[PDB]
Amino acid sequence: DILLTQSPVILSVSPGERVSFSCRASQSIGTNIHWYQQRTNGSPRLLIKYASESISGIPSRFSGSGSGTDFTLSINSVESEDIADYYCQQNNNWPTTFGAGTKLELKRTVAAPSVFIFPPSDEQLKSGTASVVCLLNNFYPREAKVQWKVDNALQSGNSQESVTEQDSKDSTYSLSSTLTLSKADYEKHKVYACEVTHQGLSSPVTKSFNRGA
Amino acid sequence: QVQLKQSGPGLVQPSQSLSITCTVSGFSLTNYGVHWVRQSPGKGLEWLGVIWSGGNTDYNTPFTSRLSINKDNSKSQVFFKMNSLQSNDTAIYYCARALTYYDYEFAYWGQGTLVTVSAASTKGPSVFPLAPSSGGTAALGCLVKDYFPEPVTVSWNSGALTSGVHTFPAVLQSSGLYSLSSVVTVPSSSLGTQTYICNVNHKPSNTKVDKRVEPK
Amino acid sequence: CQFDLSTRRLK
Ligand SMILES: *[C@@H]1O[C@H](CO)[C@@H](O)[C@H](O)[C@H]1NC(C)=O
Repeated sequence: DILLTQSPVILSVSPGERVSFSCRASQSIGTNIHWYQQRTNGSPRLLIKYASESISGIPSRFSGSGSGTDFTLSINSVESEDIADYYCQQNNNWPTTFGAGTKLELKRTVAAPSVFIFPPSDEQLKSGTASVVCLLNNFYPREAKVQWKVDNALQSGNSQESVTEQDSKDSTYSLSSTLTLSKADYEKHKVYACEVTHQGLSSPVTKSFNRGA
Repeated sequence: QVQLKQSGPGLVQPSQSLSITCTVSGFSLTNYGVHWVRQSPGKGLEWLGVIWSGGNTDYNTPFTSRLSINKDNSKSQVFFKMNSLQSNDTAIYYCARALTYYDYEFAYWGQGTLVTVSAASTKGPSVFPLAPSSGGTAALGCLVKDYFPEPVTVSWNSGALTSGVHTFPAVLQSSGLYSLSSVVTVPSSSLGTQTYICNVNHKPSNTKVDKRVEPK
Repeated sequence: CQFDLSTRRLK
């Protein structure tokens, strides 16, 4: 099998800049290489066929070049909707094989998160479990700290985070922090606060509620 | 135009078989061959096989022993069956079509079928509201909890509400069940006049829930 | 980088 090595594994550029993807074959394959794009939750999208040939419906800012073993996919003016992974595929030798892909991340101005806190619903409490969700919305960059405190006790190990992939429109991330208690432990306390630290905040933002009022 | 639609995602027990149906339109299975590609965490994109216009099949070498592709030209359906699955066969399976009848540049793809190889049980999710309570912008959402396996789809107001929606990637809890939240930001003034429903559908369990999210 | 079945993106 032809081994296709794509480098680097991560690319990070700014809008309007030009970017290049490399895909190298373990032996000569002529120009028998194809390029695909995969957005979040998407299927592959054919961008270039046979090193350089255009595909219908693909924006003109996508192009390709190369021959032999060294091939390059290029975007001459990156837009926010170009956040995806990009793969190469060879079909000069059976069976056809794909590369491992390159991730395209986009830089942008710092944006502070908007923070919201949600108590557990009375519907969930009927099942003996309490979920306290802390939402960090539309921020950049991805680095963020969430600190849970129940009656000034530091929570640790009883929460889970989830970060969306980069938004195709404004390049921001959103983060959910879910603190999980038993209904017994949730009813034995009063003050629930998530403290958020981010580069775009001059000092940590704390959202809190008292169970009831 | 040209479309490929695959059967729903589901669980498969270890050492048991997998069956996916690819129904095509916009072209005839007598004029084009249909390929099958999978995408796993370990091996990435992996070409599996193809059934040609004339009915012949080629299988990639490590799968010639447990792969079987068939079709029905009249019903425009391609049938994929792989035997004796193990945990590392857990992947997204696609059906795809090339630009030309003989080639391998894949211009049209199916939406993908996430197959989970596991001995666990299929379990539908509970849906709990994330009720609103910053500068005239309110945040609300839904808690989709304790389901298995992935995936689960979440829309808002039957697709009419997409602006400001964030459905977070699912996380695996210590119980072995997944959980996620889907949130959206709306104007505070619309909380009185507009209804906000999250449409949750966990196809592996045939669990379909619509949750109305109100201020408490 | 590893492919993520939940997001269909590389992680
Ligand atoms: C699955 O494991 C087998 C060993 O039984 C290995 O040969 C194969 O490459 C693996 N496939 C993956 C990781 O997709």
